[PDB]
Amino acid sequence: RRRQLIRQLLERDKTPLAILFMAAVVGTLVGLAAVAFDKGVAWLQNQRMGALVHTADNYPLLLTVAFLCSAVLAMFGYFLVRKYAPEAGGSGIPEIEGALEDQRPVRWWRVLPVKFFGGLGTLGGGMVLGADGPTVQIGGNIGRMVLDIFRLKGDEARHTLLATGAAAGLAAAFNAPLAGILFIIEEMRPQFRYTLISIKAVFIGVIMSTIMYRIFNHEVALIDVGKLSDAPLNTLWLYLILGIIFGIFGPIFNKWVLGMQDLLHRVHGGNITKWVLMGGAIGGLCGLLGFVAPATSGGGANLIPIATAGNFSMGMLVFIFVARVITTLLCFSSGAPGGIFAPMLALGTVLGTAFGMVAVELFPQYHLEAGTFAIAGMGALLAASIRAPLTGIILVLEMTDNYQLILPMIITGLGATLLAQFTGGKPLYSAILARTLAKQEAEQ
Amino acid sequence: RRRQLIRQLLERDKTPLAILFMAAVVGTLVGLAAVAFDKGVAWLQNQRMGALVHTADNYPLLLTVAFLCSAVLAMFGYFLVRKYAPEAGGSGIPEIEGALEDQRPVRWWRVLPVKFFGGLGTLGGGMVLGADGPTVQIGGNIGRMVLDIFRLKGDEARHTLLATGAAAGLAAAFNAPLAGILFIIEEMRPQFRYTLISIKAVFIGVIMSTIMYRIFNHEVALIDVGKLSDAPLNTLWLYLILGIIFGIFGPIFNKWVLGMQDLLHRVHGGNITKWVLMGGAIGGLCGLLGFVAPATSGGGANLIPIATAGNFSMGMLVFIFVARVITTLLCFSSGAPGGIFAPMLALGTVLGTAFGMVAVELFPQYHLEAGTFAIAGMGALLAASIRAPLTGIILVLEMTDNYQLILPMIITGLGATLLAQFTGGKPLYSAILARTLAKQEA
Amino acid sequence: VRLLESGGGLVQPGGSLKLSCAASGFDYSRYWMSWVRQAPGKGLKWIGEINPVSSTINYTPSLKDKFIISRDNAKDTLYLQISKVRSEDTALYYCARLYYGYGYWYFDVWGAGTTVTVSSAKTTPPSVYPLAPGSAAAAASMVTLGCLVKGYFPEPVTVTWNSGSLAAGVHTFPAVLQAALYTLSSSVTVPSSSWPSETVTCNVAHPASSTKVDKKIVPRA
Amino acid sequence: EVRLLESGGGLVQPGGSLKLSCAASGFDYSRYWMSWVRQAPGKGLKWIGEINPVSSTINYTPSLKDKFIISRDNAKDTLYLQISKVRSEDTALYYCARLYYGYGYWYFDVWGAGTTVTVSSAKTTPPSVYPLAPGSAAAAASMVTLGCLVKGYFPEPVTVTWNSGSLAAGVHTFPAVLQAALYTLSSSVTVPSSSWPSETVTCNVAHPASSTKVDKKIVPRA
Amino acid sequence: DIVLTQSPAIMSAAPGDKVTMTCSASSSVSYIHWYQQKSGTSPKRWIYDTSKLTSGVPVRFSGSGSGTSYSLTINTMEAEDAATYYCQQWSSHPQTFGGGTKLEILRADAAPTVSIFPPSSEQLTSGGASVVCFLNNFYPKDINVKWKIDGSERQNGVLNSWTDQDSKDSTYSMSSTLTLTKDEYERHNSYTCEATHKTSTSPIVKSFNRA
Amino acid sequence: DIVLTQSPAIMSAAPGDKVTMTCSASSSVSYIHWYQQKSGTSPKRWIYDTSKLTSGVPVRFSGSGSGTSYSLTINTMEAEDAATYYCQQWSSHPQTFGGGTKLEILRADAAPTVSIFPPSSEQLTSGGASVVCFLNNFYPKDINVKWKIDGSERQNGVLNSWTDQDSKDSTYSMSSTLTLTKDEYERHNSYTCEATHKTSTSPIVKSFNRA
Ligand SMILES: [Br-]
Ligand SMILES: [Br-]
Repeated sequence: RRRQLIRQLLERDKTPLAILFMAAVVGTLVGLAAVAFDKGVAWLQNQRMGALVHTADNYPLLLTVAFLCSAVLAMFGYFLVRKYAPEAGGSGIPEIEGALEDQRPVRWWRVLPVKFFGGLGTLGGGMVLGADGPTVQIGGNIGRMVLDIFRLKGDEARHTLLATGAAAGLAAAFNAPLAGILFIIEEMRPQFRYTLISIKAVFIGVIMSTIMYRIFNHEVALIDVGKLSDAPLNTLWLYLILGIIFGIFGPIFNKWVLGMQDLLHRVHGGNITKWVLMGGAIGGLCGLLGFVAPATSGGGANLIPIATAGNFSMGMLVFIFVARVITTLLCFSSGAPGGIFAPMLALGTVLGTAFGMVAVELFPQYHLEAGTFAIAGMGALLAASIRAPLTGIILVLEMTDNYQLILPMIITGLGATLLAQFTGGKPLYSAILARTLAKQEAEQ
Repeated sequence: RRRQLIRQLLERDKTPLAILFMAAVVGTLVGLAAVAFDKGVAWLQNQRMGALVHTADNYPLLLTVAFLCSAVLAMFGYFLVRKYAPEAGGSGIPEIEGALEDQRPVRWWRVLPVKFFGGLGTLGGGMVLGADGPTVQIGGNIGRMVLDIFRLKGDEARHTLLATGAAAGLAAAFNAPLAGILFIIEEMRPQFRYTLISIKAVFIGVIMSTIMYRIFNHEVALIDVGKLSDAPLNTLWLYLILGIIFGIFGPIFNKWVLGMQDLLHRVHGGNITKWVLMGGAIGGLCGLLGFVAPATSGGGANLIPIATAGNFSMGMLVFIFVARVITTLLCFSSGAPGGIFAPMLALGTVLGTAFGMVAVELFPQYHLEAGTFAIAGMGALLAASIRAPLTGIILVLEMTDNYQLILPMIITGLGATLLAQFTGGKPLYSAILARTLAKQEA
Repeated sequence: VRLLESGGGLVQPGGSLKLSCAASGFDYSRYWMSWVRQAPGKGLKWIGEINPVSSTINYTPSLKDKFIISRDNAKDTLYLQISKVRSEDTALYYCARLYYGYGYWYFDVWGAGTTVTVSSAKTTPPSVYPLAPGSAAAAASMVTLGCLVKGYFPEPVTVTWNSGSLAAGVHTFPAVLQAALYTLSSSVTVPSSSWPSETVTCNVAHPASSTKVDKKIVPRA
Repeated sequence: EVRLLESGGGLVQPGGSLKLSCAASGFDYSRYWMSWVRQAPGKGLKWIGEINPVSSTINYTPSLKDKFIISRDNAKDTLYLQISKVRSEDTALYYCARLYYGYGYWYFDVWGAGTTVTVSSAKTTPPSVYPLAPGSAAAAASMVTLGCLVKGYFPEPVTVTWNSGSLAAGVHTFPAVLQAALYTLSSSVTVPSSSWPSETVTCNVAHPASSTKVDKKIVPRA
Repeated sequence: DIVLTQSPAIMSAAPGDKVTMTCSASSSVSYIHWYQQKSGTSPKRWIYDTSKLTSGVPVRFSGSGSGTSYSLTINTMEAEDAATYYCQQWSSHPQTFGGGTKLEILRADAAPTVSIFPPSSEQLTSGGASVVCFLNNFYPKDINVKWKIDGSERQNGVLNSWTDQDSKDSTYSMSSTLTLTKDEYERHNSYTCEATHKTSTSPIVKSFNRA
Repeated sequence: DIVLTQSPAIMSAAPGDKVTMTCSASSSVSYIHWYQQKSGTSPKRWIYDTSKLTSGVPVRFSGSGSGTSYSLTINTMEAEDAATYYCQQWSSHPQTFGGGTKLEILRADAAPTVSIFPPSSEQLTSGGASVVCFLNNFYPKDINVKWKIDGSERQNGVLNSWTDQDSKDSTYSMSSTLTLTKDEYERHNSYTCEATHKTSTSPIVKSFNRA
């Protein structure tokens, strides 16, 4: 096949101008989409706060209007999903991944409204859910929609505009362009065969997405954490140990989301009214915990600079980790619309901080800042649970600009994915696709 | 396919422990190797410096001892490549690329000593070439060497260990662990068919490689440029224009490297003595340039911060850019062992800084710093000529740490890789692998 | 996050002076600084800018070395030197930190100002006389006290009462020039209980002579 | 340059307290841990304590509770050491250092010149300065040794120079000895027979603890 | 240089009015900024990029425009909004400032409170004599003040001064200072200032007698 | 905590010559540092991480070791190498230095230039009498001084003081000072001062009579 390859080599990277232009408009719309979705989630959480002040005297009334305001919004999003778009429950990444294997449909006429307005429901109630799931599936479908509109043919185009959509989608959720592109290249593309996902075109989509985000967001970065200390060579072995800790917990967490998916399906069996009611209970519990124990609820982007700085006690870190594991499972395993990615950064940090804390007290000769161990462990549930270590390392890198920590971030990351592999664990997004293709068959 | 897929998903990212443990040995070896390559080169540039001290009075004599010292060292490397391993000429990234498509041999028992010691000659005489060619080829060969020694069977084991070695080698040359992983993913894996390269094992080898770099180098990074200003959004269109300029020049420079590869071959006809004699005059010229005007010679990493801080006049920059476009084509089209990746970084930094200075005077309302256009231009030739923009960006990112410039950098990058596609350029590493398979069926 | 400019005051026509601006509260490097002035009662006028590394230095259309802007990042201080001074440089000078949103730049945070008077006159400190109700304590619920600040040059002075503890009830009146000297008064109204029960003092301060006066308003008996 | 300039150590009465200040110039004084080390006279180097840039961790040697108090003032670019309940064991030369690492085994990167802390209940006393001319039947050789004795001062130190420091060559001043709560030392100078009594030799003594400047002219005896 | 020119140099308004001032440019400018300068303060960045509010600027404010006409608008102006407002461009270089729209408040009437003060003893020991009359907290600004010595009318050596409108209650104040030699002050007895304001047909008058 | 003991507490060696000190730790230690202190100067960081020189430290210097035994070595010693070398560890917390090693120039023997001085008239007025005897410029540093008042040995009121090894000629000096009252000083006539070195058996006697 020598002569064949000489031909292909000379034809490499010649994406059709049609796809390059269209990836631009996908990026842009996904950008405006995520920006709108981001503004809307905020506005709801705010109206929720100003309610607790029209009533801030009667504390039992206070705990009540906190619960019902989230419950109602939870339910509204659960309902929007079962009634009109069931594959828009949960993250949506496993679907958009299925769409790339050509095994799941991109029902964009249903999912765009269902995910967007249904996500605003669950996120806006203050449930423990990220915006990544929403934006990524929303972005994916937006790619499909502009395909079907301009009726472009080829595999290249269907897969590209699907990729650049969900890529631009993740980018716009975190202001993380590099992280989006890598997410397609490492995690989303079809993993057992070749593909015609133009990477140059995913690049154009991500650009536009990210520019649109800079137009409605500037002067504030999602997280500021400032410059932390370096790490000496003789400290690296501590980050490897922290990777191993993630590597055994990573898979353990994966078992729980699945068994909790099962456990919560026993609660409604499929019944849209038991389900929506159950979601409202979950919602209201989060909005209640949102008032009374805020670090145990919400997406988690907030307490990440607090937890780097070392402002929490060790007892608090232990509390938050247990409590947030529990609400993370309740919210994500329930099937409410919304990703798990962003709350796994939170669980990661908290754990890394707690470790840096013990590490600082054991080794004063090392001159540690517990904040470095938190940054290494932020991308570490991503490594050990969804097994996209290159994505999380660069995602964290983009969010925290502490490049002098690249070696320990990497080292904790592979430690995580190595022990996650070796203790018998599977990628989370992949093992959700499969259970969903194995119900898309066991019914026959 | 649904039954097939479901079964494959439940089995994903289960790289055999044998491969992973062997990836760790590959990275360790390449880091040590690459460190050693780096220390050697400097030691020889040092000797050439202190030898100009013992002859620092006779200005004609001085010019001659610099010419000869490098001329001699040049020839030693041209010889070591023609006599014992021809596929160790030039970069060797095309070579490792062919090897991953199963279309070229990894003659490691021949190439390791040739590329290592031949590289020491051309680099150490201060020729316009980068340790990256040498280190990526050495790394891949080191990855084949442990595959053989330990008799690991399989297409996966052969493709992975060959890859993590070449990533380990780019990392070690630039202290760029991500930029190494991304090189394999974006440019060096088989580009048109699926492959069983294990990313988790490339990562492991790059860690070990880079850890070696930090044990013998730390508290010093290759380039330090400071923290530059941010990029207002009403400034970004200026960065699309730069990538367009880089996007048209990229292919023209690609022609010139392909074309002059041809023209220097007519000089020696293929003959090892005219060739080694030609290389000594190139490498002799370089070590001479390196005294009467050091910015027209060398790998070029030197003048990237000197350019970014606008410490050059507009004239000097125009010079340095044309002079270095010359001495880059002479050194690399000549067959001399050594990468083009670093001398391209220095070309784009020079181009960008010049562009920055024009902007600063046309638009005082934008409060510009020319240094931010250097950092977007640094990796723009990489984007426009070898057409690995992701790897390029993330490389310069890991080398300059001005992450606030990620958007202008990403934009000049696509600005180049788009206009390079639309003016009919090619991935120069794939264009060389092509012209080398075209002679292998004729 | 403050900007405290200083060095203003009197200069003879044709002479020169160096204003300083003391920055604090922010990485003063990695920040363009700029000078803007305001002739008395008039509007704002840009003097010039200087990028953080003193690489770029722009100015309004001035003459040769009319203005010399400069930063000593080491001391977090901005500098301005005006020379061949003429009666149009009598103004209030503002130090400002530059910044931007979309990229069209603005004067983010301004200082309080320092004042420059181009006059051939003499730097005179102020006499501060107390103003108490005459021997007719015709008490209402409130008593109004003043103090009189006469015969200083140049402008300005600041008046406070009880070191700013009396914030409310106060009117300090704009000065009036005669015979190339300035005069102003300041009213303060307090409850009749509060006085003479408790001490009321007016703290006058003329920086252009590095002079302070803390004059206590005592009743007339 | 990178300069560490520590000040603030003088005489303190046993059981009192002092506040040494180390002023930093020539580097970003944040990002660096700062440390204090003291040297007891004729003894070795002892580590006092250290402080990380955000002051979130202050480590001190195994020694007492409010004995030492290291603070830093990152805005003034200065490091501080309070010592309370001062003993004679706290009579030492106090060093201020900036901390770094290589492989990460931390070392003492750049030190300052020091300041001395004397802890005595003895009272500041000026010196009496006496010339040492050679005897009346001077063994006039080729070189002549002169001196001056600086008797009964407290505390250390005094500075001795000859002819305002022009006579640099041929001088040595001896280590002061302490006796009955007072210090005494002497300085020798050797000059050619052609210089003295031909020209004037003078010793300049400065005991600044007591505001003493005195020049003592050496003149030939009898 | 782009010359900016602002709509009314001065304007008045009752709290609750929608207020609109306008910035007009000799050439095309884009994304302009607005600064509020309350009396005796430094200019405070108010609106930037045409329509973006600095943090802490109340929502009653809004910006808009393009090309050559830009405006700032207070939707239901409030009393504390009284300031001179400046527009500024930097889309061309050098940047340039507008001239000012001074916002004045219209409010209910409010009568002056008059206080008279005799020369102090410290000031007689210096051979001068200033009699000071304070007229505090009136509205509208129009006031006449009449100095009477021993019943006659003095009009030489009198100096008046008015505060700006107060940022919170919108009133004015005024002071009136008669200056004499120590002798001229001692060759009379009864002093008085007379205040004339629309809140009263009969003038307000405060007096003191040297004896 | 870890105890470091540097071994040749004091030592001399000719220039152009090999020198070797030792650091020895009670427990095991990793990657030791070395500082070089000259009198009145800040300690200079000399050698870190068992082996690495510092920016400027001439190549004659070197360090080696492992676990519980390290060392510092000067291949050819220069004159500028005389100082105290403090080893220092931080592998364990808290960190610790060694006792030091004083490196002095070794040279050829030199006899003292002995010089004796009578009380100044100035000190006698105040009532004290100090007789100072200067033993100047001699190697090695060991010497003995004996005082003789009218040929009788005296041992009370003598205080001696050596200098540190000299920069230029790398010798020693040492002053001896006999302090009596004026009254006791007058009971006697001859004051002699006897330097007993290594360079001779017959001491260098210097004395004076008042007559
Ligand atoms: Br999901
Ligand atoms: Br090549």
